[PDB]
Amino acid sequence: RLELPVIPLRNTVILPHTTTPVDVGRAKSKRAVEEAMGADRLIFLVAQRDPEVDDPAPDDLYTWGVQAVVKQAMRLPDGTLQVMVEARARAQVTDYIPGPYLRARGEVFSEIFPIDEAVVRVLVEELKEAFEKYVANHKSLRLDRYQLEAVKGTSDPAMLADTIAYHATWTVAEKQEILELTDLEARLKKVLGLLSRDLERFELDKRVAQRVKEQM
Amino acid sequence: DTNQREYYLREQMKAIQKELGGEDGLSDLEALRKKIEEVGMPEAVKTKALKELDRLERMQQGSPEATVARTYLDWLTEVPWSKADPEVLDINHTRQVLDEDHYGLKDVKERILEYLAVRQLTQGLDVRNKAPILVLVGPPGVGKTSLGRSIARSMNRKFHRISLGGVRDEAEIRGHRRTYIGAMPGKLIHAMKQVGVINPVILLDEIDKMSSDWRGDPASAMLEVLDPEQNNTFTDHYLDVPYDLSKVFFITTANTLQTIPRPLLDRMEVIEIPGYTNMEKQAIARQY
Amino acid sequence: DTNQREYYLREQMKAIQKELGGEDGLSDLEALRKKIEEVGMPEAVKTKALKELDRLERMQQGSPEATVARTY
Amino acid sequence: TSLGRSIARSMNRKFHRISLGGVRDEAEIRGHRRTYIGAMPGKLIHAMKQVGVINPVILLDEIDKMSSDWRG
Amino acid sequence: DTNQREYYLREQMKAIQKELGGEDGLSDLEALRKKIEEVGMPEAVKTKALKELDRLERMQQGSPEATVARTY
Amino acid sequence: DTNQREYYLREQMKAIQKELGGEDGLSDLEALRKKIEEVGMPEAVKTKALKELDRLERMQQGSPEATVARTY
Amino acid sequence: DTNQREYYLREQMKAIQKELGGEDGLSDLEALRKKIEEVGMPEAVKTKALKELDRLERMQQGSPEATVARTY
Amino acid sequence: LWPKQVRESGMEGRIEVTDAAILRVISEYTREAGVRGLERELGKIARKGAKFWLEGAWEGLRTIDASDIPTY
Repeated sequence: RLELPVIPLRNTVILPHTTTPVDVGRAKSKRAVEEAMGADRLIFLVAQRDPEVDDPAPDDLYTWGVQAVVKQAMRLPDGTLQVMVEARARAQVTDYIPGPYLRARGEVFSEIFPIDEAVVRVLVEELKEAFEKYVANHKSLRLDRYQLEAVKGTSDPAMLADTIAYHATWTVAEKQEILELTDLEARLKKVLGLLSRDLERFELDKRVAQRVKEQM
Repeated sequence: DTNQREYYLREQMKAIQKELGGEDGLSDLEALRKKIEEVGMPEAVKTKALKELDRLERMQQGSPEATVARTYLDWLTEVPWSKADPEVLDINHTRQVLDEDHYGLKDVKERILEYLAVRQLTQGLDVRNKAPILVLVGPPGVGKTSLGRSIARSMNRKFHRISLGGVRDEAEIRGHRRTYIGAMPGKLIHAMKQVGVINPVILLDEIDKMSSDWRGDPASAMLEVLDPEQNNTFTDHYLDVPYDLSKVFFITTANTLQTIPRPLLDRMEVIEIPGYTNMEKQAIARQY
Repeated sequence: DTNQREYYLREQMKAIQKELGGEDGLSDLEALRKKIEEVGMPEAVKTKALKELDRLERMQQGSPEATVARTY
Repeated sequence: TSLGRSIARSMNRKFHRISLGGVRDEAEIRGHRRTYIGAMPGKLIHAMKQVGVINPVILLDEIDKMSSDWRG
Repeated sequence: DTNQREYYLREQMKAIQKELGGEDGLSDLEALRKKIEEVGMPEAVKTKALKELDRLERMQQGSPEATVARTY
Repeated sequence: DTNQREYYLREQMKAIQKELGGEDGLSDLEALRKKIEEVGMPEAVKTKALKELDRLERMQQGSPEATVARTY
Repeated sequence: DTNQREYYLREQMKAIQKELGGEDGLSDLEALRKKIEEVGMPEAVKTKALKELDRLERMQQGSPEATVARTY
Repeated sequence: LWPKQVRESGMEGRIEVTDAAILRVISEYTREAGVRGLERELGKIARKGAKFWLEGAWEGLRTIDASDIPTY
């Protein structure tokens, strides 16, 4: 809501309920960063992969989005703008004006907490077991896993899917899809199928590796 | 998910094969491998493409192994399978096209009308031939390529020449073992590689002057090709699955009715090509 | 060190042309393998078939043993 | 080659002459295979690059002496 | 030990073989990167030149594919 | 100094070339090619002679006429 | 002692050829080597049988000196 | 023969060939010690029949006799 300059993400993935530093150094987007922080500290984030330009193009952005209310007002126009913002509720895309600047509405800025908890924490515990067995095969591709174990009290399933879906790197663009999705059960079963194909190709890699050692 | 992993392994083999091998056509090799599923081609052909696909992944030298695999994929996806010209169903339209060639002289053009009149009357719930290709014979300048040109107009097909003067080997007919580069098929697979249809015409040239004087008989493989179902089982030394050469129409030019090899004197029908009159030739130099 | 890496990756070539060869390296090998265990033939001739059986499960660009053995 | 020099002058162009005598292969007619360094093109490309105009004159010497042993 | 020695001999072969001359200088890349654009080729020849222009600039002396592309 | 470094290099070239089966032992078709060029003859002799050098290497020497060509 | 040594070669070579390409050599090498030294034979047989006992343990395709040995 | 020839052309139910016709054929168009010449001549009748029918159907029943001979 409250139409903003739009910050085209192609190198930073924010978290709901957690601060994340934004790294924008592109010339036609850092002016949007400055004007959005001057827009009562509200930043509108839509990713792109349609060919990477510094323009807020309506043809390069998707129809999915996420909000960002700013938690630290700092800009550094001598390089990459160091600013730490936070999402508390994700959004979608409603408007398209050819930029600069693209003026668009997201959604409201508020906290979301789950109503049901039983099937919610069942699928949360399945997803946490899936990450904790995947991160064992991700030991060669090392990423620290204490970052999930300190946020276990947050029982928001879409936020934890935004966390674990961030804590596994299969494709940044599909992580931009999941990070901007409205639906939670869709992104949860999506991350389950992704950990499925990941651990299955891990085991195929072990099969080929033993095949190679035996051929040796 | 499993296909994500399998085509992920294909992306791994692309990532490795753009690091080693003969690589100025190896992305082209990757396109032809992609063109396996894109050229409509049979499942025996798709399976021999699985064979050469498991002969791919040349994670070794650019020494001929990657190159010969590229050539195999080339000769796969560029000799057309499953693509064809919509033929004419008429000898009346064919006569309409032969109204224009050299006037057609009304001697052999009616013979071609006979042979197509029975073959626009193809019955047996198929297209059986059990028949020759109706070979031709005359001096070389007269309208060999021209008459075959007009017939390819008539069917709305294409016409093409491959030659056999001074050929003596089935090694010149069939290719060899693709185990080094410089291995190619013989002529005929390239002649098909020229057109983009599984129903073209081929004009065999001067075949009575294919005189075998080394190992192998070319006349053997050629009487195999001339047989109307053995062509459908015909393959060379370079290739695995025989190309369906029953859907392909043929025609042949020679000059001598006596130095033709002997099993080729069956499965044949001679039409002796004329040595034209002055007045018709004059009319051609006037009008065309 | 280079040719070491070269052998490493052409082993990857062979094992990834394999892809869990219980199916097979290419699946038609166990389709002609069952012509051993499903065709009624004499014991010495099927015995040299069973001795050729242990030499099976090879590709084409790798070992060309089943290349002749299937035909045999 | 006298005739050729005055051809290029009389065309106001550039004359260049190379030999195709004794050629057996696509080594000097076409280039060598692209899988190695030490592939160098046909002599025709040499005649192109060594001369400077889009409309040159190329002379091919001893063309009755080109035959086949390998590379077609 | 003897076959390991014959191995070592056949690689000392190539190590001596790459001696006697060495390539340096890296302003030739800037020169040819100009002369692609500074020799106005048609879209056939400018397309193949832009291909070699995109292929290079990672190595042009190293891998055996970019060396013959550099001479190309 | 250039001749001396190339002398070190050709030194080790002959050192490795020695211990590799003696340059194919100077095999038969090598020396047959030699002897025609090792005797000074009229030139068309050398022509038809390297011709018949190339006319071999395709039979099995059970051939009762190409062997007569080897005699010639 | 020579017969005990040929027994040891007879045992070890069939124990290994029974697992390998000696299955394509059918392991009749050290089965018919039992006819060399493990049947009461004259010294004519022992002499010829040594002359083709040395021809044991061979390659099995391409003019084999193993099959004609066991036949001998 | 003639059922195979109407199987070759495809004039099934179209053709009446009587047998004075066959007498005229063997007495005039084949003098050999076989059946092959009868295949050839009845093939000529079959082809000329397919021509006369696809240009236009005059009837459904076509009497070939000893009087329509040099037309087929």
